[PDB]
Amino acid sequence: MFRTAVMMAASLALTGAVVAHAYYLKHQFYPTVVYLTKSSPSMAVLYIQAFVLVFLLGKVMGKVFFGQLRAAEMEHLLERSWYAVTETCLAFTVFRDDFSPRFVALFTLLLFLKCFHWLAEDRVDFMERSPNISWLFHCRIVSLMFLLGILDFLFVSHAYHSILTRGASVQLVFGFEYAILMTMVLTIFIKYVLHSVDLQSENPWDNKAVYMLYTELFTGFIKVLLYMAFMTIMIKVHTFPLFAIRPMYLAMRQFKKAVTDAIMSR
Amino acid sequence: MFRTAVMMAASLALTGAVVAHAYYLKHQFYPTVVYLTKSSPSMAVLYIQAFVLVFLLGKVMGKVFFGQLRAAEMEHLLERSWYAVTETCLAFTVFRDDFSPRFVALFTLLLFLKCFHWLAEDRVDFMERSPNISWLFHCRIVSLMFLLGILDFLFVSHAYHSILTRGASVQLVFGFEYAILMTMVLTIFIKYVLHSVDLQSENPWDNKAVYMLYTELFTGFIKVLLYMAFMTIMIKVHTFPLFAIRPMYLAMRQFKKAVTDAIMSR
Amino acid sequence: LSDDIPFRVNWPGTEFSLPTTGVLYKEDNYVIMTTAHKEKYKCILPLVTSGDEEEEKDYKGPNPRELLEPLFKQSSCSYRIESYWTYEVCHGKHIRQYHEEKETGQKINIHEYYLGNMLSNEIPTKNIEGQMTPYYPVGMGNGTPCSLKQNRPRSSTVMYICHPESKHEILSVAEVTTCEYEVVILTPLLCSHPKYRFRASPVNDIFCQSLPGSPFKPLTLRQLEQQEEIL
Amino acid sequence: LSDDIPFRVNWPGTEFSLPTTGVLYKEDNYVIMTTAHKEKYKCILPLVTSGDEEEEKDYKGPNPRELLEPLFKQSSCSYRIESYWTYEVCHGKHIRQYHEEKETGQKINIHEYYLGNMLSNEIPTKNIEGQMTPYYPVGMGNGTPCSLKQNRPRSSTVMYICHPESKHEILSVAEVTTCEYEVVILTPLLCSHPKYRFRASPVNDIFCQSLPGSPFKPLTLRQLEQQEEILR
Amino acid sequence: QMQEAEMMYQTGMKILNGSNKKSQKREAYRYLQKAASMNHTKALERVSYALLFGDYLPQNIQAAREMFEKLTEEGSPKGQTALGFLYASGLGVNSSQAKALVYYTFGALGGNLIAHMVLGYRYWAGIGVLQSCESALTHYRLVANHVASDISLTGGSVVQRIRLPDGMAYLYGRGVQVNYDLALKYFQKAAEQGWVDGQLQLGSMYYNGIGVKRDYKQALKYFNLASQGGHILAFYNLAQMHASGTGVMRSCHTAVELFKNVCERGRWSERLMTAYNSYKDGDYNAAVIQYLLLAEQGYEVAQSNAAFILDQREASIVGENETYPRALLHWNRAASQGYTVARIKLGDYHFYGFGTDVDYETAFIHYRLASEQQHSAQAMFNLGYMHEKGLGIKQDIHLAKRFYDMAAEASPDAQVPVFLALCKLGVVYFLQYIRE
Amino acid sequence: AKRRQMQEAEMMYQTGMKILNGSNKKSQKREAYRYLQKAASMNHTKALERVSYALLFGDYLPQNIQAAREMFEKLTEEGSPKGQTALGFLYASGLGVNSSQAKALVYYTFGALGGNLIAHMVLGYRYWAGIGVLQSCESALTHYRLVANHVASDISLTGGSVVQRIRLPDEVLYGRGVQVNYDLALKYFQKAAEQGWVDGQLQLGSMYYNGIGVKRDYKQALKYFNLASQGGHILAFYNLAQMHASGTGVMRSCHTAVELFKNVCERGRWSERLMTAYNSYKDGDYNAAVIQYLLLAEQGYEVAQSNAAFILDQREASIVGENETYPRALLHWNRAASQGYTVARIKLGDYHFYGFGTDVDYETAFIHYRLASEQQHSAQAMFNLGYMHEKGLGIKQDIHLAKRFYDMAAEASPDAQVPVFLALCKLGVVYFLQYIRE
Ligand SMILES: *[C@@H]1O[C@H](CO)[C@@H](O[C@@H]2O[C@H](CO)[C@@H](O[C@H]3O[C@H](CO[C@H]4O[C@H](CO[C@H]5O[C@H](CO)[C@@H](O)[C@H](O)[C@@H]5O)[C@@H](O)[C@H](O[C@H]5O[C@H](CO)[C@@H](O)[C@H](O)[C@@H]5O)[C@@H]4O)[C@@H](O[C@H]4O[C@H](CO)[C@@H](O)[C@H](O)[C@@H]4O)[C@H](O)[C@@H]3O)[C@H](O)[C@H]2NC(C)=O)[C@H](O)[C@H]1NC(C)=O
Ligand SMILES: *[C@@H]1O[C@H](CO)[C@@H](O)[C@H](O)[C@H]1NC(C)=O
Ligand SMILES: *[C@@H]1O[C@H](CO)[C@@H](O)[C@H](O)[C@H]1NC(C)=O
Ligand SMILES: *[C@@H]1O[C@H](CO)[C@@H](O)[C@H](O)[C@H]1NC(C)=O
Ligand SMILES: *[C@@H]1O[C@H](CO)[C@@H](O)[C@H](O)[C@H]1NC(C)=O
Ligand SMILES: *[C@@H]1O[C@H](CO)[C@@H](O)[C@H](O)[C@H]1NC(C)=O
Ligand SMILES: *[C@@H]1O[C@H](CO)[C@@H](O)[C@H](O)[C@H]1NC(C)=O
Repeated sequence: MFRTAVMMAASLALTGAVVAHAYYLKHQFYPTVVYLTKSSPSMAVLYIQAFVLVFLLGKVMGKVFFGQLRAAEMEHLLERSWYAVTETCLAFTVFRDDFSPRFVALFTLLLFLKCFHWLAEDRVDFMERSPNISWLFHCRIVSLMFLLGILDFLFVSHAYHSILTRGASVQLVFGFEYAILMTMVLTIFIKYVLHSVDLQSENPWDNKAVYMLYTELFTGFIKVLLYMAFMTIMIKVHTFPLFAIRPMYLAMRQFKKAVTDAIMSR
Repeated sequence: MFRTAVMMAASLALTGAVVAHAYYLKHQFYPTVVYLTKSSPSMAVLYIQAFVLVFLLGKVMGKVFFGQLRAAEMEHLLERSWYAVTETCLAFTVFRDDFSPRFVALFTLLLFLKCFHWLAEDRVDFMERSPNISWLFHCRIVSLMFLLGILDFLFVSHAYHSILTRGASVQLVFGFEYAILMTMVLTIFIKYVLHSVDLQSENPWDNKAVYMLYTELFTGFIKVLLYMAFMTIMIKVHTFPLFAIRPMYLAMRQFKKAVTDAIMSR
Repeated sequence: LSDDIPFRVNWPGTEFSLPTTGVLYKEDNYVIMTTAHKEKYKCILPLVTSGDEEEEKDYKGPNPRELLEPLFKQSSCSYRIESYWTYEVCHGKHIRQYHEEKETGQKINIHEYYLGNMLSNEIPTKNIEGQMTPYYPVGMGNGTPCSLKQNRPRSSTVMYICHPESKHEILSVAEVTTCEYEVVILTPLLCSHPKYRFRASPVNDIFCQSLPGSPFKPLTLRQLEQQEEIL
Repeated sequence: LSDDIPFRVNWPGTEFSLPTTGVLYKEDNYVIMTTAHKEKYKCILPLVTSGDEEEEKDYKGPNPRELLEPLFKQSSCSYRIESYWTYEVCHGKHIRQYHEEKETGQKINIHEYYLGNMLSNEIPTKNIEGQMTPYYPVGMGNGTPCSLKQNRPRSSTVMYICHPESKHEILSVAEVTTCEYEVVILTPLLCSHPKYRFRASPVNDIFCQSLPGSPFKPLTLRQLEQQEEILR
Repeated sequence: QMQEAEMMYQTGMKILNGSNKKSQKREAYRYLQKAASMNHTKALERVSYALLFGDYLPQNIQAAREMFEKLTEEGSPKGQTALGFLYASGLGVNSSQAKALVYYTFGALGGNLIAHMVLGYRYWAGIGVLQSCESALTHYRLVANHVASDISLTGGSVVQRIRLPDGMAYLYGRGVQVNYDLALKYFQKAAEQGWVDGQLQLGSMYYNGIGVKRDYKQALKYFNLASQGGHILAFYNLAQMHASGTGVMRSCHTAVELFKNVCERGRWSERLMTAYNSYKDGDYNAAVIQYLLLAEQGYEVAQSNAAFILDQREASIVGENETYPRALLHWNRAASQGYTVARIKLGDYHFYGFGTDVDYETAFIHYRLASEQQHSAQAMFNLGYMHEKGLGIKQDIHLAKRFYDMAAEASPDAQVPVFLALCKLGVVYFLQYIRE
Repeated sequence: AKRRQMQEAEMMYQTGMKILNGSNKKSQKREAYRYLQKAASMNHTKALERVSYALLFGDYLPQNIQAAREMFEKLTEEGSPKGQTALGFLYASGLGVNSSQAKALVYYTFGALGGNLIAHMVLGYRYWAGIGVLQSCESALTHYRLVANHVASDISLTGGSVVQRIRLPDEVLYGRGVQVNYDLALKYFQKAAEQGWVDGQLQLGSMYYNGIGVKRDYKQALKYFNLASQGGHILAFYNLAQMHASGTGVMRSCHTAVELFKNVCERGRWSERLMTAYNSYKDGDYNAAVIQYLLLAEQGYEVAQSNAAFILDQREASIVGENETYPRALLHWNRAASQGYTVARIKLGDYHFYGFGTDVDYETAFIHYRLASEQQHSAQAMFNLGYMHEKGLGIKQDIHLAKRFYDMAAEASPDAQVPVFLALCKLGVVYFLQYIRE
């Protein structure tokens, strides 16, 4: 971890240099901070510092909540993160919310939560075929799945109440993103429930697994329909978003794989 | 030709109709002519009618001065008039003298004088090999030559006074053209004198050809010197003339056909 | 349609008698009137003729020749600027016109001409600015000869017109014939005689009576008049 | 040096004696002055000291409460509007801080807060807007309890500073600490006493003597003098 | 019973304000007439001020005057004014200026700004009253103050003065108006070169994208609005400086005409299009009547316009024996205000004998005043012909010859008529020379 | 020989003045200044002033206060109106001469009698802000109107060339309809230009290079409209002041008359000296960028007062002593304070806070921040107000009203949210630590 420490030290030196440069011009607290906020290189370097700190925090969280990666979902997580980042950038550029030090962190937090949800999904998928799993990992994954879901629900409630008390704005899309995250958390909970049935029985269950899969598919289809209904309200008001279509395509693909699986099972 | 008379009558009727209309619009003499001058569909008619009247007057003058056309100089006169008209239009637009209905009459008079000079040259050319010429034709030719010389002298005197009183203007080119016409008339006078000297004696004269060749060489040298001076005067002041090039080529061709022929013969 | 007829409305009050001298005032010409603040007025007008000359024009003064004597003795002259020439006019001495030709640097050429030199019950009336007004003509000549008149000396007549704001200036320059010009001069002293005074039509006054129950004159032009006084 | 000491130009003429009372006049700080029309002026300046307080502060006037009793007994008191609240102060009776909320049609809520009720050789002085002026206070407390300090009843101090044109108005209201208040009142009365009058700096006069051969008043100033009064 | 009339008048006013359509305007006018049938004052005057003029209602002059009788007996501030207007220029009634004076002065008594404008104009240029400074200046300021009151808020709608026949008095100050002029002309040259798309080469103009030039001229018109707004503000301000006592000394004769310019622009000057539009599609009987109000108010443009349409005898109210004196009157009024062509028209009036008796001396003086003041070659050529043939004054040649020469170099378009005239003069001289 | 010397001096100065009038080149200006220096060598009083106001202000000549002074005594004993003004300025600002206010006042008055204009503007302002004299309506009224007449008279002819008031510490009842029409037409023009055929990233490639052809004449239209609208408003102010002072319409009202007279005078002709000073602060010449600003500060400008205080603040100016550069900056900070400038009041608070110039005094810096917060709603003022309340600077330490001041600092401006958030977290942390320690 020497390279990461060196990079963090270099980033710390850079932000120290910029704050010293700012403080030398305007010797007081308030003008120093206001000039740091106003000037483009200063906000850019603080954005880099925030990104580095967020990356370090994410690495620490992944180390705490996951003992060791399987080295087979890193590309899947990277692809999902790239898609989510592109979608968030498109939403920000379409909503014309402008570059302010109050909404960029919301997008970064949403991307981090999406990455955590993807990691949780991969962890559940791996545990579905794990023949030697300790009770500690099972008890800690449920705790992470619950705490993250509760935080996402609280943020969604805060944004939804702010939007209702204010009107139609860009926070609605963030609410929908959090709703999708909450749906993922519910799916993770269902996966845990399914694994519980698999864990307690030393015999395969065909009908029970089929019923659990059908219930999860129906819940996902309902979530996809809710997301599509939320997305479709952006045409009559404001203008064409020109975004959030890749997740809609993935939702439709999941819905088709659900309908086809149910038809084949029937 | 009855068609020419019909066309002249139609032009006169059109001018009378537009004048009567303008009189009907504005009842007084002064306001009924400013409308005639500045408006396009009434001002465009007048100088066409003026050109038709000028052509009719030229035909009448040629009918009085010449008994009948030989039907051989008509094409040459038409080509010379087409060249002179193109040259005059180019010079009219080159100097940027604007459209004023007071300088057009001078250009028309100059074109009439040039046509008369070309007709006189063609008549002297025919009179060179004319074995049956009455005294009336010679008297008419002498009167026409004297009138042309007097007119050229008056025009040159006016142009010189304008050039010395006002300054550099479009009158200098007119004076140069008048000098060129005066040289062409001195050449025609010399040719007529030589022809009359040959005609008065019932024997060919060998020295007549030598005198004609010497006079032609002198006239070509004078024309070349005049063209060179005009080129220098146009190059120095105003702008690029880009005209009088075909006449300069013709003058150079005449100078060559004189000097080289004299050198070969002598 | 007689634009130059004057009028002026006054409010003599309630009790008033129509004047007899000058113009005559009838009764059928009356007009009902009411104001925006419910004030009832009864107004009458005269016949607008202003004809004749029954102004009792009695003048015991002498002829106007002595009036212009001080101008001749003073010898203080004014000038007039035209487009090209400069008409210098004096009364009693001469009338001269000249144009300055300023050469480049050393000398100045002068082109000076000479207009002239000075060594009846119905008064004549001229038309100036469309109005008829009397004037006193004078005659003088013996100026510079003109080739157009076959070496005949020029002659000109000086016109006299009154103006209270005049300073013996020249109003306009005009000519009647070649080498025969006319000069108009505004003198403020000649009009003191009633015959030579400016022909101004006497004003014809209209009174509009105010009947009892309303003040002698209407109520808004009060605050209008204090307003125009303190502005 | 500062923007406090005022000066005034005077033109006594030719004869003038330097006063020995007030400011001090010395013979070294003179200026010979020539204006545009060639008149000579000898302008003398006062010493810029403005020191001490030997103004003979001896008055047998009444007590400070004498000038305040009629105002308290007047029972006619003023108001003031703030960004949100509206502090109504009634001298000698009480100060009411409140805000009226206008509900949609029927209710008019008044959020009242009670600022209190009533049942020395050197005069204390207070600085306002950078100027140090002596005042007369009114100690006062027992308002409504303030919940931030386990219900200690509020206190308020009534600050008195005079102003020659006054309507018993409030200039400023202050919150030195939470639920402890300071409010000021401007009245035209109480500075008849020696000490509570505004300390005007003495006007250091300058004199411009007129030497012989020149008028005692410059011509341009002479015409500008009547110009202003006719334009007045 | 008055509430129904008030409701009808309110409905008509709402229809008129919310819709400028001709049919909606006609319906609103009919509703206003229905309201006025019970003699309700406001809508009565509203339909009165357009019924007489036309282009809103049929032009009924006699019913208009009979209505105006009771309108004035009520005490309507705006009813006095138009009745005095009608009685002034002999419109459908015998003309006399004294009753018109009293009616106008009692209209201005009631606070009507049209009547204060009228009193100020007729006192300034001495018509119906003696020429004076103080009264006209005061009455003009009383309207110009309200003029700027409208200009500063609404923006001062810009109207295009169109003529159907088409001290410090040099510029009435300098400075601010000059720079307004250069700003306007720079904006015009900017917009003009902005429209240029000759170097498009499959682009630039976006293949007949009209949606860019429409906004261009719209922005040009709005900048015109702003610029003439500032112009009028500045002109009123210099008028008040020159007026009372300050900046420059007391100067009435260089302040009243500035005030009059400010009042002239104002807001009344929207009837100019209401009359030009009426004239452009027949309806010659409404043009002289809408123009007469503005020519009583004092508009030089309206004066000349009403006089021009009267001179060609298309007005139907006036008798054909009276159109010429009235047109002479109004052309002389336009002359008093300095409009050039009115002077030559008046000179021809005295020349061929329209209305007045043939008198060449008067024609000559109007031609001369037109010549040396406005440098107009028309009347000056006319007086040159006067010398040429010898009417009124003595006959000679050289005078007319030199004024013909000065006409030649005076205007560029005068090259051909003087040449013909000089040719004729030379022909006459040569014939006389031959006869000598 | 005196007459011949005077004639030669007149010819030389006339030639220099003609060169200055006809040539705007810097080298030409310097040569003309050298010629005027030659003319001032033989005491040509016109040239004497024309070179003293350039060798003291250092705009076209190398600056030297001492020579300017020694020739100023002679320009005054002769009796010039433009040598008394500058001598009064020197005596007022202590510039190379013993400071005194009475001498400054008498010199300014005797510049006013000689018909000077700048002395009249200075005396009007110093009678209007109550500096050195008794604050008054009438005196400031007259000494402002006497320049108002001249400035309106010259503007009614030439238009009064525009000047923009750029700010060093910041950058480095009629006329509604006309302005709304103006800027609405501006927005229509702007959207017309932006619609075009994609006026920016067009097809491009090697570029068409057909030429923009729109920027320069549009800018000329904007600047000329600016000059004319300023002209209209300054005559509007003049008319309103005369209406308010003479009593016509509005009864004589003191404050407004002098106020609009001041606002009329400030936009006058001498204000090109503002550019003259700033273009000399660039290129890095402070010693002539503080005198040309000190004078305009004496005149009555608030832009000049703030810029002179900002130059003197950072110890840049070298003419004034380092021992006096802060009080001579505190004077101008106070002067730009009473004329309604936020940064002036905040920096006055700072000067009383850190103990600059005068001794440390928390109580009065407290009062100055309170004024800059209440009267003018300045975010930073109330931010430091909350800070002073938090650690009990000047008054009793309380922990709640500080929270209120920080919160409405957050509400008042959208730019203070980051420092208020960080400081509020610090507040909560220290409150929690104190509670835990209890
Ligand atoms: C243009 O004008 C508009 C006017 O309409 C401005 O509108 C603002 O509107 C908001 C509402 O969104 C107002 O915010 C608050 O308004 C009320 C009242 O709160 C004020 O008073 C509080 C009282 O607290 C103290 O008051 C006494 C004073 O003597 C003390 O003695 C007492 O002990 C007590 O402590 C006050 O505290 C508060 O200031 C801040 O104080 C706390 C502590 O620091 C902060 O944490 C707060 O955030 C607060 O900002 C206000 O000054 C409030 O209602 C209160 O009462 C109801 C009664 O039912 C309760 O239900 C409720 O919970 C609360 O307790 C509101 O809830 C709201 O928070 C604001 O005051 C208005 N501003 C102004 C200037 O009027 C608009 O801002 C203007 N636009 C501008 C200026 O740009
Ligand atoms: C009032 O209206 C009635 C309508 O019935 C009309 O007859 C009457 O003449 C009106 N009053 C006046 C004074 O005209
Ligand atoms: C106008 O007055 C004349 C003369 O007084 C008279 O003949 C005519 O009948 C009157 N006309 C009207 C409509 O009153
Ligand atoms: C006009 O009035 C008089 C009256 O006789 C006269 O000139 C003429 O007859 C009238 N005109 C017409 C057209 O009747
Ligand atoms: C005035 O000019 C004279 C003439 O040379 C010179 O000697 C003198 O020094 C000048 N005055 C001053 C004060 O320098
Ligand atoms: C001004 O003050 C300084 C400092 O003490 C002193 O040396 C100087 O003499 C004073 N100036 C005068 C003219 O006295
Ligand atoms: C300003 O004051 C200091 C403080 O003692 C003193 O040294 C001197 O008077 C001045 N400073 C300098 C460097 O001269």
